[PDB]
Amino acid sequence: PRRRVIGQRKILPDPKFGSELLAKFVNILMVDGKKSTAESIVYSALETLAQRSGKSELEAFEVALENVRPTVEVKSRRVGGSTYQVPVEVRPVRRNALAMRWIVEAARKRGDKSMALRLANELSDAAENKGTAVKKREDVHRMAEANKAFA
Amino acid sequence: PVIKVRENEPFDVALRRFKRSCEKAGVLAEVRRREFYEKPTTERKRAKASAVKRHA
Amino acid sequence: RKQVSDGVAHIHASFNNTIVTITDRQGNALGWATAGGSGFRGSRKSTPFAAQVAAERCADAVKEYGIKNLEVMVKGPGPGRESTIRALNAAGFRITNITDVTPIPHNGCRPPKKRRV
Amino acid sequence: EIDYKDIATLKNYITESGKIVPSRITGTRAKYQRQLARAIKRARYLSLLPYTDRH
RNA sequence: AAGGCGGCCCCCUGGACGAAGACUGACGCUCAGGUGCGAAAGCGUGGGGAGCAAACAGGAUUAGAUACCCUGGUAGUCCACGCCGUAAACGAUGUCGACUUGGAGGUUGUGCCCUUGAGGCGUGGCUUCCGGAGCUAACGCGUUAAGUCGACCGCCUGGGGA
Repeated sequence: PRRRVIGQRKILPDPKFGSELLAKFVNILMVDGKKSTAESIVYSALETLAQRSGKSELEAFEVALENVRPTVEVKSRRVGGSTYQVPVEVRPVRRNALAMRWIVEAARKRGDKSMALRLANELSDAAENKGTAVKKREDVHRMAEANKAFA
Repeated sequence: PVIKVRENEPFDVALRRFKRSCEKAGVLAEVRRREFYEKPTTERKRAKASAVKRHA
Repeated sequence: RKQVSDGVAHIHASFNNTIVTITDRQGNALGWATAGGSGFRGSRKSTPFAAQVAAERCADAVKEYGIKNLEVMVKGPGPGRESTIRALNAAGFRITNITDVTPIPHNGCRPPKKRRV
Repeated sequence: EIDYKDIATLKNYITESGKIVPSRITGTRAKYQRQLARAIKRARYLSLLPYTDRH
């Protein structure tokens, strides 16, 4: 968008819980336009990640997101002929997007049997402040603290 | 550019006053001017160009 | 390590680095910290953030002396001229005076030649 | 009639750091500006005026 | 006069300008050859040497880097006395004189007026920018002419070789 100011498309709420967060999570987990295949995975993972804790589902999902949500990230910049990395503050919508994308890529990089099990384990790890999604968030925060001088 | 922080003034206004005084004194411009040698022909040409562009 | 309560913060704000030295009223140095010695090399060293954390670490090198009121003597054109002053005020210090003591020759020695970069 | 001994008058044409103010700021004639510069330099020599704010 | 000349003080010293007069009475202008002055670099002798910095050394960059950049660094830069006599030594515009609409400034004298004022109005010297006629191939110059003339001098005759 050189000049384009752009609005926002209408995302439908989740059929089971009525959450836009879960709808976007299903959208991020979906491949090849297979929304019904992704919804079953997300629902099985949320169910399995419900009995473990005890705070229903949506609450457990938000607890897992709270540990993967990055507050500050670095933006590459080419000014002084070299790699400038200015730490910029992340917006809440981009915060949720990054958290969900990291959780999905971390669950797909697992050795469990089904994607539902991988998701359940990744979300349980995130709620316990461990895993590879929390690892990536700490990596990003580390890279931001290193370049804090370039704010 | 000596700044004595007088009573009943916060630190921030004293710092801004110090900056204003050091810029009105022109110390930074001078120490940036004196760090490299400028030939007499170069400074004369620069002064002439500045006097010419100060005509608008 | 006795109590002074009257210091001077000598800030040497060069283009490539920033050196903060806290001395007593007479001029005997009590502690010092630099931007290059605080974990910054190359491009990060000549930044106001490096000067700020250097002023933070230098204020910790004098906590055993119990300084309450200290003066500020800024010298140099480099960055960190005001960043170090802010980092010193934020460290629980009563800034009494701020003074610019940058050396100005009255057309004295000949400076080096211009860089043809 | 500018006298290097008239420090009360000379202090009006020097900044807080002791430097001579330009004639564009005070709007004084070029001739009397030259006389003022000479008088200020002489008064600096006689230690009646400071060379700089340091010493 | 040009090259150039920049803290302050003293000693010696040249030129320019202005006011009102007095004086000499063409004593003037230009000038081949001639003579003198002539930035910087350079040379000789004797000093001095902080900073800067040809050469030089090392570190980088690079395909190479005998360079730009970085760390040092000798001559030199400084002083006295001689030599050198060259520069884009330029206004790329020889000197002297006369005449030709203007505007805004700068700098330095001088005169007039309840001096109202740091005022206004005249009158000289030098100086910056714009611009009219005119001139120019054009750019532009334009009362400080590259306009209209006069005196004398220097110089040019296709590009290289040179």
